[PDB]
Amino acid sequence: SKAFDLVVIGAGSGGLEAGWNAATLYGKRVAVVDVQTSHGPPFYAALGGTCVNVGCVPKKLMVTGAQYMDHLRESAGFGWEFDGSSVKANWKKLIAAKNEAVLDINKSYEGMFNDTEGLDFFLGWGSLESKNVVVVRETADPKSAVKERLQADHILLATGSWPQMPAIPGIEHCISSNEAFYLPEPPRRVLTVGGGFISVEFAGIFNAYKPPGGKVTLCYRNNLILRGFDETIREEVTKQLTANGIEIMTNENPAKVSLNTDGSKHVTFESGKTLDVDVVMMAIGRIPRTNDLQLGNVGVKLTPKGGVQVDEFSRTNVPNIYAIGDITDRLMLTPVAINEGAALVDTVFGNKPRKTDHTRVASAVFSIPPIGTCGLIEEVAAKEFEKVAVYMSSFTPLMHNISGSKYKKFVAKIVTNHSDGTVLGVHLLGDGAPEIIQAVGVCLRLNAKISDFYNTIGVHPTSAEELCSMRTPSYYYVKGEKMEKLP
Amino acid sequence: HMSKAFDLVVIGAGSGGLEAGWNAATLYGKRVAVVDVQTSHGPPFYAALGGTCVNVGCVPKKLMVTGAQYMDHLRESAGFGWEFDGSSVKANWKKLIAAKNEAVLDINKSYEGMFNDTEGLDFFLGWGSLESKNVVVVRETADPKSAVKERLQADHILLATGSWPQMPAIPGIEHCISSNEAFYLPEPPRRVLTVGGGFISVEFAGIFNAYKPPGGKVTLCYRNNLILRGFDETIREEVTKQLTANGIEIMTNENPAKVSLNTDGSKHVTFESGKTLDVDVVMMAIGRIPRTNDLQLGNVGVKLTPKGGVQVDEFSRTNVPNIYAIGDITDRLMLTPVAINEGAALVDTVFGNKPRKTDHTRVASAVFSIPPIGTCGLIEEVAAKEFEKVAVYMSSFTPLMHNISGSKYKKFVAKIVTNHSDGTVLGVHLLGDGAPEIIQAVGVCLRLNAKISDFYNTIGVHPTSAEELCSMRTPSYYYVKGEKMEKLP
Ligand SMILES: Cc1cc2nc3c(=O)[nH]c(=O)nc-3n(C[C@H](O)[C@H](O)[C@H](O)COP(=O)(O)OP(=O)(O)OC[C@H]3O[C@@H](n4cnc5c(N)ncnc54)[C@H](O)[C@@H]3O)c2cc1C
Ligand SMILES: Cc1cc2nc3c(=O)[nH]c(=O)nc-3n(C[C@H](O)[C@H](O)[C@H](O)COP(=O)(O)OP(=O)(O)OC[C@H]3O[C@@H](n4cnc5c(N)ncnc54)[C@H](O)[C@@H]3O)c2cc1C
Ligand SMILES: CC(=O)N1CCC(C(N)=O)CC1
Ligand SMILES: [Br-]
Ligand SMILES: [Br-]
Ligand SMILES: [Br-]
Ligand SMILES: [Br-]
Repeated sequence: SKAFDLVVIGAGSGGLEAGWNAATLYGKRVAVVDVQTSHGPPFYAALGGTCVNVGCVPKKLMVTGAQYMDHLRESAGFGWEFDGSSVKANWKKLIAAKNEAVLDINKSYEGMFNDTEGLDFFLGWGSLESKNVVVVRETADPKSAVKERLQADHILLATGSWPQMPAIPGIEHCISSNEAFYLPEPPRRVLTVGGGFISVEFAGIFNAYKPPGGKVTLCYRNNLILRGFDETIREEVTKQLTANGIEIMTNENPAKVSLNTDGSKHVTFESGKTLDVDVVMMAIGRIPRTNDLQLGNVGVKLTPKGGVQVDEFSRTNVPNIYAIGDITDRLMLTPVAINEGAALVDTVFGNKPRKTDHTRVASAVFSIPPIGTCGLIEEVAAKEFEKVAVYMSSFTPLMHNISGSKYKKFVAKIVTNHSDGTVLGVHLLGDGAPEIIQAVGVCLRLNAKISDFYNTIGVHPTSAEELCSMRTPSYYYVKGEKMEKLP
Repeated sequence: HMSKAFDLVVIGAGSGGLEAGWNAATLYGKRVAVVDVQTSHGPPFYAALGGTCVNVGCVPKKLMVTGAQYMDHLRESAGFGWEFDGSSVKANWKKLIAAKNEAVLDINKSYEGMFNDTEGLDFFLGWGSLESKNVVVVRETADPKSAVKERLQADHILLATGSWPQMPAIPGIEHCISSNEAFYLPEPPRRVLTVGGGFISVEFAGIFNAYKPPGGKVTLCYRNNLILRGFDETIREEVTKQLTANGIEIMTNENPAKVSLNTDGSKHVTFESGKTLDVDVVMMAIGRIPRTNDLQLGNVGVKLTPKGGVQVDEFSRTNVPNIYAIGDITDRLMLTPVAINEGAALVDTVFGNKPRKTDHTRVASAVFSIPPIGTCGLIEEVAAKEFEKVAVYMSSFTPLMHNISGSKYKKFVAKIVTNHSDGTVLGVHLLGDGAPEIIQAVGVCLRLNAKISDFYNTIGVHPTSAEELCSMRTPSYYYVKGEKMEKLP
């Protein structure tokens, strides 16, 4: 048995920020628990968290790899010549390079623990034994052997989320993004199930690395993918994915999956349609990872959707027990989890309470081409404000008229409170959009108005200067109804 | 044949002149004439309708840098598993130039159609000069004795003729070219010397390096010790290293003394130091000077500054009440979006009853080197002269994807310079892929007087290079009454 100021269950984005800050900034004694020291099967996430091991970091490397399919083709318009029939995409090399980069990060976190006073790492499965006792066991089974018993003044729940799998016959013949990161071969025919960012991003990855004759299909149960993003951009990215050979099946949903004699999968949709693929990747959602924590031993309250309930300062209903990150089922983003962990420790162990601001958070989708966004979409703004203006610019950049990818329209939209010009949201689609949007997030913390953008001098030639060239609204929402002119 | 009369006559149909002319005609209903020497790009006069940026400037050079970037993309793709016949790769310069020419000509034609269509906005072809306070003469050539094509009466006259490459007076200067000719070379040079340490020399060095034929070599020379004066010093040193790492030879503290032709027709350059270099093309990019000579400004008494630009006040007014000047002719910041801003402000002031002056501080700009620069605001040595305590926040590292691509020399640099007394951000300086795109919204931030805490409180977008700007809370070092030091005393 060992005594600690803070015990953190989950060595992830938020948990590591909280633990490191508690130990090095405030001199506290910190223990952090995770189930695996490095990435991959059997538990996939590990020391460093989901983003490091099976999330943002490896997927961004794989999207970068997939972008070379476009670069090799597009180089021709600028005079580059080579033998196109010799091009091939080696998925094994990609996965090996990705594996080496993730493992390097795993090892560096190991050394961080070894090198930092008052910051200890424990391997195993943590759960709540009592209000001030965290127990670490060998497996997720609550009857497996006890490895440690950790007394704690404060307990932080930071176990993240896990892929949601629908209750359909044959769901056991499907995979999630966890397994996609380790496929021995690139699938020739693949169905990605879901309309959200993970399904869209992997669709682009598989599309570039598929062997000859391959086909990527994405299905989504409603009418338009990427719910929660700007509607113009949802339509345009649909169009540009299709232009690059991905088939988008909307208003369709798998009803069952069965095994074929050759090892492929036979998917039957609710509509009666069928599709044979080598791999079915379910990406319909991610759910808080609460079941192994034994929250019933202490009475930590969950919300109806399954997150741990928290106030604005990440406090549960049980004194001295806190939760941050994906387990609170709010914004599932790594920098938000980091921010929450830092605010929590500043509040508990420092002299100043701090709460995370969950509005105006910039984020991205690494689709091909990608999305960058910050703030409100226009239909959410129209329910909160009487007069909303939308400024819109959409065109194919000159370079893609030369590259031959004329379908690659760049979209830039600014949403304002028209009563005073305040910028409520900015939404971008096109090369560079995730990089352009970061400083827009800073603008929204300075109560920037549309005139502040238009009066700034542009950098030329860029896509970003479009944001400083919009003077006149394209249309409006008045009392919630869309219209081209004001009344 | 009768002279024609206008509210405003613009000499030069470029970045600033077209903005002023279009806004005067379409926003305020004024009658406008605009004069330029050529209706589409290229020899003999190079610039034309649309200006220097459209014809032999930002627009074509960015397309050519984009073309040059594919040399890096093709090599870097292997680390991510891409395989193809490397021996078959060829860079076809003629196809690049043909594609660029067709793009620029399309812009030329669209501007031509704007004038043919738009009420109160007329274009006149020829050389404009000042005859008197209210008369612009349009002649067939730059020679003031050449034939008169038109006389344009004007209540207000806007000088917007831009700038021109400067050529040093050395023996053999006739064997050298400028950036104007570089845009039209029939074949890519095997060996080329670019002379100058500024952005045009650096950018063209990158272009020639990608399209050079087998066994070629690009050399850049600069007369002082470190290229890219005026930019952040950490970035100046890193750009030098990363150009060198991509095979460009950088000769600093060197300057051509003379050029002669070898018997085979190549250029033999002798430097002041006595070093020699044999190249196929010498491109001079040592500076650009305002185009005032042909305007006959003596006829009306428009004052020039010692340096040679048209003298203007904050509202672009010359010493002659109804004559104005904007853009490169004022010999200040030579950027297309500054000329456009000045032209819009002038027209709002003169015809719009809403006075406004251009802010020449905190202007974001870029260098499309490979990899590129994005910057806005003060460099730290300048800030240290104006502020008692200056803080510098700095992040520099090779991004993970270039540890896989093999281009490990590609360190991304992000620096924020502050007034440490109150946290105000004085400048932001970036080197690396995406830097020109990242810096645009930084310019909006600085115009809103952002402090370092506004950057740090903003939640990052992950994974990006840009999020480094929102993760810096502790200064790397300081300047205290001008003195650099790791810690405050
Ligand atoms: C494919 C994919 C791509 C993504 N891309 C992005 C992106 O580009 N940008 C972005 O911002 N976000 C992205 N995310 C989301 C991001 O990964 C999460 O928001 C973030 O990792 C959550 O941080 P956290 O601290 O809540 O938990 P995590 O980082 O998930 O860490 C939780 C840790 O808890 C451990 N654990 C779980 N249960 C126990 C237990 N009982 N005992 C001990 N340890 C336990 C796990 O092994 C894991 O390491 C992506 C997610 C996925 C799945
Ligand atoms: C190689 C190069 C690259 C550049 N890259 C960039 C970049 O990336 N970004 C950026 O912001 N800036 C860039 N610039 C600078 C930009 O081109 C200028 O700042 C901008 O064009 C200046 O606009 P202006 O209105 O002053 O003049 P210009 O745009 O030069 O227009 C002046 C016009 O006047 C005409 N003219 C001249 N004399 C007469 C006369 N007597 N009668 C009639 N017409 C006349 C000319 O033909 C010309 O069309 C670059 C410049 C060069 C040379
Ligand atoms: C995945 C998704 O629906 N997103 C859109 C809304 C974003 C936000 N800041 O609320 C987060 C990303
Ligand atoms: Br779905
Ligand atoms: Br929908
Ligand atoms: Br060629
Ligand atoms: Br701060």
